[PDB]
Amino acid sequence: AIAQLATEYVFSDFLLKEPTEPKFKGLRLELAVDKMVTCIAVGLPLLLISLAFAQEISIGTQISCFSPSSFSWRQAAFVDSYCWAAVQQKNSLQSESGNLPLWLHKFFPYILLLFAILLYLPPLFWRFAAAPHICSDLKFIMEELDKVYNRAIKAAKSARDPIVEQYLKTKKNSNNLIIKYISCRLLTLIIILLACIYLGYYFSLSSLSDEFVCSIKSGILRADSTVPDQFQCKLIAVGIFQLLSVINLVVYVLLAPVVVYTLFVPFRQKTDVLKVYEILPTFDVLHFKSEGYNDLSLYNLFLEENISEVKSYKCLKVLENIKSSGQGIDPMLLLTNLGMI
Amino acid sequence: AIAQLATEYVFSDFLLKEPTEPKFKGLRLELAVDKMVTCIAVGLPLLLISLAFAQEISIGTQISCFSPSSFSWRQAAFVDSYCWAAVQQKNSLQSESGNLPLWLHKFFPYILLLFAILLYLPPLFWRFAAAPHICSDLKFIMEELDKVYNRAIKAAKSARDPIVEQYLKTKKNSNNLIIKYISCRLLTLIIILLACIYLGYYFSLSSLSDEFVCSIKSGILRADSTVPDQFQCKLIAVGIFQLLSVINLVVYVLLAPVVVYTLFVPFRQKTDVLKVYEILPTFDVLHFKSEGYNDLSLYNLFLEENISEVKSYKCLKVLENIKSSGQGIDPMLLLTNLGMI
Amino acid sequence: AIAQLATEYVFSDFLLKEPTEPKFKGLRLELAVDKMVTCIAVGLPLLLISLAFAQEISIGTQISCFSPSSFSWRQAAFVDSYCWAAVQQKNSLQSESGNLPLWLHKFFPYILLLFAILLYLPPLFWRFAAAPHICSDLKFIMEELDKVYNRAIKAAKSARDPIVEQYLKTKKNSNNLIIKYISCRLLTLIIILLACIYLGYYFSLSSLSDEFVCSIKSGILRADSTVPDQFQCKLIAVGIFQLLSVINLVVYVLLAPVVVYTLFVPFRQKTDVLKVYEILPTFDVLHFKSEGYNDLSLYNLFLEENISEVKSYKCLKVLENIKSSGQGIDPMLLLTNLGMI
Amino acid sequence: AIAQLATEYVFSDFLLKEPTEPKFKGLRLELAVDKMVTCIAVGLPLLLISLAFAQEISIGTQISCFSPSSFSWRQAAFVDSYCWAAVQQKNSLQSESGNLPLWLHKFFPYILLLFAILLYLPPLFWRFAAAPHICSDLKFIMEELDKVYNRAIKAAKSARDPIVEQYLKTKKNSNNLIIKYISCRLLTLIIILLACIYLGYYFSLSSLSDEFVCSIKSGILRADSTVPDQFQCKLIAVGIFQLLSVINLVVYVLLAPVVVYTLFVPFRQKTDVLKVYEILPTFDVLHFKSEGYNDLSLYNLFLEENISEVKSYKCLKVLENIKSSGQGIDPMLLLTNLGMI
Ligand SMILES: CC(C)CCC[C@@H](C)[C@H]1CC[C@H]2[C@@H]3CC=C4C[C@@H](O)CC[C@]4(C)[C@H]3CC[C@]12C
Ligand SMILES: CC(C)CCC[C@@H](C)[C@H]1CC[C@H]2[C@@H]3CC=C4C[C@@H](O)CC[C@]4(C)[C@H]3CC[C@]12C
Ligand SMILES: CC(C)CCC[C@@H](C)[C@H]1CC[C@H]2[C@@H]3CC=C4C[C@@H](O)CC[C@]4(C)[C@H]3CC[C@]12C
Ligand SMILES: CC(C)CCC[C@@H](C)[C@H]1CC[C@H]2[C@@H]3CC=C4C[C@@H](O)CC[C@]4(C)[C@H]3CC[C@]12C
Ligand SMILES: CC(C)CCC[C@@H](C)[C@H]1CC[C@H]2[C@@H]3CC=C4C[C@@H](O)CC[C@]4(C)[C@H]3CC[C@]12C
Repeated sequence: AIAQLATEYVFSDFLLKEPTEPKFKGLRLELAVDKMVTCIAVGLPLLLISLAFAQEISIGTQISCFSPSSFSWRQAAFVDSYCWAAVQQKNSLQSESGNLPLWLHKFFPYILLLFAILLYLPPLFWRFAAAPHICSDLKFIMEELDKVYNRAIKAAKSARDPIVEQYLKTKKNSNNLIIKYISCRLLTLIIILLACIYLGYYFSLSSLSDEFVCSIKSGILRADSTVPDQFQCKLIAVGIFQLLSVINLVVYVLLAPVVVYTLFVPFRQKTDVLKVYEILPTFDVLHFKSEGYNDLSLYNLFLEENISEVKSYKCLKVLENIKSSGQGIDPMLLLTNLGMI
Repeated sequence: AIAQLATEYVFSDFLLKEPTEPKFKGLRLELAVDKMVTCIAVGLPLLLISLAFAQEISIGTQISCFSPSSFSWRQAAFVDSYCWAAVQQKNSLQSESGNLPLWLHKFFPYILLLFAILLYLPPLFWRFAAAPHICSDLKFIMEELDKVYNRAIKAAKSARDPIVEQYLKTKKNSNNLIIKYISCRLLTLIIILLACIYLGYYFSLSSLSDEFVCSIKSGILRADSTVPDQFQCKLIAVGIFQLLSVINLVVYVLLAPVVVYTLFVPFRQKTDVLKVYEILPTFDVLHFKSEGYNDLSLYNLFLEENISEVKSYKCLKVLENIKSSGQGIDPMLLLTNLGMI
Repeated sequence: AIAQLATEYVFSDFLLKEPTEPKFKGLRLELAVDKMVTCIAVGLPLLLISLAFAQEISIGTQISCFSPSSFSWRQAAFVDSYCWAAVQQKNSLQSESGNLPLWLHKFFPYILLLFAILLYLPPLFWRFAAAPHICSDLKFIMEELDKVYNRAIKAAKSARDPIVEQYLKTKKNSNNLIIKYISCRLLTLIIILLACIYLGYYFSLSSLSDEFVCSIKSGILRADSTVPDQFQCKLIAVGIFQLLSVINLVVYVLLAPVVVYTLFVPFRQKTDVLKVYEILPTFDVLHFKSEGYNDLSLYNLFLEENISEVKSYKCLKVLENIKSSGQGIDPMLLLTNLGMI
Repeated sequence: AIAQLATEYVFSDFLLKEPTEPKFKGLRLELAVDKMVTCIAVGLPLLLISLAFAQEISIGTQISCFSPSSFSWRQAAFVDSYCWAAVQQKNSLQSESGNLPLWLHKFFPYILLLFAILLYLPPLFWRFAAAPHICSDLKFIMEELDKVYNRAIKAAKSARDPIVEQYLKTKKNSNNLIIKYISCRLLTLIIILLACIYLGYYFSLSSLSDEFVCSIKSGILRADSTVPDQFQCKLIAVGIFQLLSVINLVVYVLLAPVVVYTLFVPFRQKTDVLKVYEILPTFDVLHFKSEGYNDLSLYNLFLEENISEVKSYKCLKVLENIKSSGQGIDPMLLLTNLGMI
C-alpha cells in the first residue's frame, strides 16, 4: 500500500535509529544536518523505487508485446518473455532511440538502488572508521568540562564560606578527523552530482523510447513462417519512471547546496559554547577554538551538537543570559543554583 | 480490510507516539492542538489513499479498454497496458476534457501522498530544529520553579517553628523560537490552502473525464489493419477518487481556521499558571508573562501545557482554589499539605 | 477468517487498552458504562464491515453484469468495470428504485466506517481535552483522603496510648467538566440516532434495488452495434449488507437508552463512598456531594469508580460493614487493622 | 520489494549482530576489517540472488518454449516443464554452446548461495574454535592492565601525600592463534579467487547460450506425429544473471586485495597502545610487542581494537597527548584526573 511505504520511509525513524549499544548513549557523533542529508539522499530513491511499483499504479507486467490473434495464450507469453530478455541482446530488437534507453528502462530500479547504496557508503565509513575516536574524545572532554565547572563553583563557595583545555589545544594540531570528514562529504557531493546527471539524462529520454520492435526469429524459429517478422513491444511504467526521475532530480539538486555548505566546516563553527565557560573565571577566558582546517573545528561543531546533554552547560548558559539581562552577579547566582549533579 | 485501516489510522496512536527516548520523558514539546492538527492533516490523506483501493471497493484493475471481440486475451491486455501508459503520451489519446485530467486521474494517490509529506514537513522541522532548546529550557524552568516553591514553604514552616524569574525576563527578549513557530504554522496553512485549491479543482472535474479514446497505432502497428483506429478506455475508480477528494476538502477547509487561530500565539496565552505562584509571597507577585510576539508567549503556552506534571503546581493550584472558596489561609494549609516530594 | 475477526473485535481488549503511560497507572478516567458504550458503538460497525466481506460469505466480486455470449472474457470484464464505475454517473444506468440506492449499495462499508469514526470522536475529545484535569484532581483528592484517614487513626491510637473537603466544596461550584461530559454524551446520542435512522432506511430498501440496468454506450461505443443497448447488472452482497444493517440497528436502538441514562449524571451518583469517611470522626460527617449539575457530581461518579484502588477506603468500608453487623467499635478495630500502607 | 531487500541486507545490521550473550559484552573478538570483509563477501551474493528474482525485474517463469499454436494450454505447459527438467538430460536438448552453460544458467542461484556459505565458513570456524580463548585472555589482560595503572597512580598519590607483562611475554611464544587466523584468511582468499574465476567465466558466456532447442520425444511420444521434432526454448533471466555476475566479480576483485593486506598481521600492528602505558613509570617502559608471526601480534591487533572500552587507557592517552603538547607533567595531571572507576 502507498500509505505503508509513506509510514515506513518518512514517518518512521528510518535511518534515524540511535546506536543500539550502551557505548554511545545520547552521544550523536553525526551533525544533525549530515544526518538529514544522508536520510534524504538515501531514503528518497528507495521510497521512489517502492512507489514506482505500488499496486495502485502498476497495471500488471512491465512489458507487453501484442502478438497476433492466431497466437495462443502461451505463445503470447513466450513473446513477452523473449522480448523482455532480449532488451539485452542488441541483435534481435530494433528501436528508434537505440539500445541504451532500453537497458536503462529495464534496470531503472537497480540503478536507483545502486545510487542509494553509494550514497549510504560515506556515512557508513564515517560511522565505522572515525566515529569511535570522536565519541571517546568528546565524552572525555565533556566530563573534564564538568569537573572544571565543579572546581570553579567549589572555589567560589569556599570563598563565600586545564587538562581539557590543553587537550583541545592538542586537537588543534592534528587534521586526520577533518580530512576524513570532508572526504566523506566530498564523496557524497560527487555521487549526488553524478546521480543528478544520470537522472537528468534519463528524464530527457524521448518518452517513446519505451516502444521497441522485437523479433523472435533466432534458432529454429528462423524457418518458422507462422511467426511474424517482428512484434511491437512496449515497456509499461516508463512514464512513471521518468516522473519519479524528475522528482528525484529536483530533490537532489536542492540537496547539493546543503552538502556544499557543510563542506565549509570553519564557517559553521558559530555560537561558541566555549565562550560560556570562558566567562567563568577558573577556566581560561578565551574561545581558543575557531579559524582552521583542523580537527579543532570539527570538535567545536560536535561540541555545539552534544553540548545540551550536560546540565552544567545549561546552568552556565542561563547564567550568561542573566548576565545579558545584567541584574545580579555570576558567582552568587551560581551558588544559588545548586546544580552540581 | 477496511477495519484494519480504521484501527491503524484512527484508533491506534498513529503519529501519537511519545518520543522513544529518556531525554524527553513526559515533556510534550508540541501543543496538543498542534499535535491534533498535524495528525489530521497528515493521516487523513493516507487513510483516504488506503480506502480508495480497499479490496471491497476496488473492482479490479484501474483501467479497462474494450478491445474488439476478435482480439485474444493477450491482445486485450496489451491494449489496456498501452493505454494506461499512454495517458502520458499526449499524441496517442484524445479526450474531450484534455490530457491534464487524465494525468490527475492516474496519479491521484501520488498527489495525495505528496500532500501528506508536505504537511508532515513543518512539524518535522519543529521537532528537529527547535524542540530540544525549548525542552531543556522548560525542564530547567520547572525544576527551578519547584525549588522556589520549596524555599517558600521552608521559610513559612521555619517562621511557624529568582533565577527562573530572571531567565523568564531574558526569554521575553529573544524572538527566534516564535518566528520558527509561526513559520511552521504559516507553511502548514499555506500547504493546506494549496491542497484545498487542488482538491476543489479535482472534485470539479467533469466526471466523464475518466473516459478517453486511446489509439495503439504507433510504430509498426500503424500499417496493421486488424487493429481498430481507436479504443474506448475508462479509468475506473475515478468516482471514488472524487468522493474521497470532497471528503478531504471538507476536512481541510474545517482545519484551516484552527491553524489560523493557533497563529495568534499571544491571544492563546490564557489561564496564567504563573499567577498561582505569584500568589505565593516568595515569588514575585506578577504575571510578567503576556502581550508580545516574543519567545515568552511561546514559553507561556508550553508551560501551561507541561505544567500538570509537576506536583508542586498541583498543590499550589488547589490552594488557590481554596482561596477562591476563602476558608482558611495559604501558608497554614500549605504546611499541612506536606507535598515536598 | 470469521474466527480471527471474532477474537480481534470481541475477545481481545480492543479499545480496552489501558493508557500506555506512567501518568495514568490504574486511574480509569472513563466510567465503565461509558467505556462499554463506546466499545460497542464503535467496534460493532467495524466487526460488521469485516464480516460482510469474510472470505466464506463473499462469492467473489461485488458486481456482475451478464454480457452476451459473443463477448470475450475481457469485454465482459470491461462491462463489469464500467457499470461498477457507472453507479455514480446517473445518465448511463437506469434503475427502478433510483440512483440513491445504488450509491448506498456501493458505499455501504464507507458509510459504516464513517459512523464508527464519528462515534469515536466524542470519546477522543473527552480523553484529550478533559481527562488530564480530572486525573490530576482525582489522584490528589485520593492522596489527601488517605492522609485524612491516617490523621484520624493516628489521633485514635495516640488517645489509646480538611483541605480535600474544601477542594470538593470548590469543585461544587464550577461546571466546565460537566458541560464537557454531557456534550460528549449528547453528541454520541445524536450520532447514534442518526445512524439508526440511516440503517433503518437502508434496511427498508426494496431488496431488488441491487438489480440495475447499465449501458456502455458513451463515446465511440455509441455507434458500436456489436454492443447491446443495456446490460443487466446485479450488486452482489447487498442482502448481506441489509442483514448486517438490521443487526446494527437492533444493537444501536438497544444502546441509545443506555446513553440517555448516562446523561442523568446526578441520578447515577449513588452508594456514597464519602459516607464511609464521614463515619470517621476527624472528617466532616456529611456527604456534601449530590444534587447538582455541577462538577461535583462528576467527581462523585469518578470517585466511586477509582475508589477501589485505595486500600484505606477498603479498610474503612469493611469497618462500616462491621458497623452494619454492629459487634465491636470503629476505632478499636481500626487500630487492630494496621493497614496504614 | 527491491527496497525491503535493500534495508534487510545493507541498512540493517545484517551479520553485524553483537553476540547475544553476557559472556562477550562489548568485546569484539573480530577485527573490524575482517567483519566488513565477511559481511560484504557473504551478504553480496545473497542480495544479488534476491535481486535477480525481484518481482519488478522478473517477467514470470524462468523458461518459455514456444509450442505450436495447435497445442492446448496444458500441452504448452508440459513442454515448458519437460524442457526445464531436461536441461539436465543431455540427450534431449541440443544447444550451440553445450550443456554446461545450460546447467550453469539453471543453477545460478544455487551456485551463488554455495559461494555465500563457503565464504561464511571460515569466520564461523574462527568464531567457534578460537574466539573464546582470545576473549578470555584479552579480558584478563585488560583487567590486569587497569590494575597496573591503579598501582601506578596509587604510588604517585602516596608519594604526593608485571603479571600481565609476563603473560604477554608468554603469548609471544605460541603460534596456535596466528596459524588459525591466517588459515581462515587464506581460505577466504582462496574461495574469493575461485568465485572470481567462476563469475568471470559465467559472465563470459555467449549471451545466446540461454537459447536451446529441446525435444519431448522420449517414450511413447516418439511415435507421436502431432508433436514437432524440437522446440525453441529460452532461459529468461540469464541476462540479469550475467549483469549481476559482473557486479559480484567487480566487488570480489576489489575485496581480494583487502584480504591479502589483512594477511600481513605484523605489518598491521601499528599505533602501539602499549607505548602509552610504557610511558607510565610502574609498567616496564618497552613496547615489547611487534615483529613476529606469533600470537603476540594477534593480541596486539585485538588490543588496539578492544582497547577503547577501558577508561584507564583513555585517561593515559589524553595524558600522552598533553605530553605531546608538553605543558604540565604526567603524575600531577594524572592525580588531578581522578578516574579510578
Ligand atoms: C546538477 C545539475 C547541473 C543537473 C542538471 C541536469 C543535466 C545534467 C542534464 C539536463 C539535460 C541533459 C542533457 C539532455 C540531452 C542530451 C543530449 C544527448 O545526446 C547527450 C546527453 C545530453 C547532453 C544530456 C546531458 C545531461 C543534461 C545536461
Ligand atoms: C479554501 C477554499 C476557499 C477552497 C474552495 C474551493 C475552490 C478553491 C475551488 C472550488 C471550485 C473550483 C473551480 C471550479 C472550476 C474552475 C474552472 C476551470 O476552468 C479553472 C479552475 C476553476 C476556476 C476552479 C478553481 C478552484 C475552485 C474555485
Ligand atoms: C499544489 C498546487 C500547485 C495546486 C494548484 C492548483 C492546480 C492543481 C490547478 C488549479 C487550476 C488549474 C489550471 C486550470 C486551467 C488551466 C488552463 C489550461 O489551458 C492549462 C492548465 C491550467 C493553467 C490549470 C493548471 C493547474 C491548475 C493551476
Ligand atoms: C431510533 C429509532 C426510532 C429508529 C427506527 C427506524 C426508523 C428511523 C426507520 C424505519 C422505517 C423507515 C422508513 C421506511 C420507508 C420510508 C419511505 C421513504 O420514501 C422515505 C423514508 C422512510 C419514511 C423511512 C424513514 C426511516 C424509518 C422510519
Ligand atoms: C581474480 C581475477 C584474476 C579474475 C579475472 C577473471 C578471469 C578469471 C576470467 C575472465 C575471462 C575468463 C575466460 C573467458 C573465456 C574462456 C574460454 C573458455 O574456453 C575457457 C575459459 C576461459 C579461458 C575463461 C577463464 C576465466 C577468465 C580468464
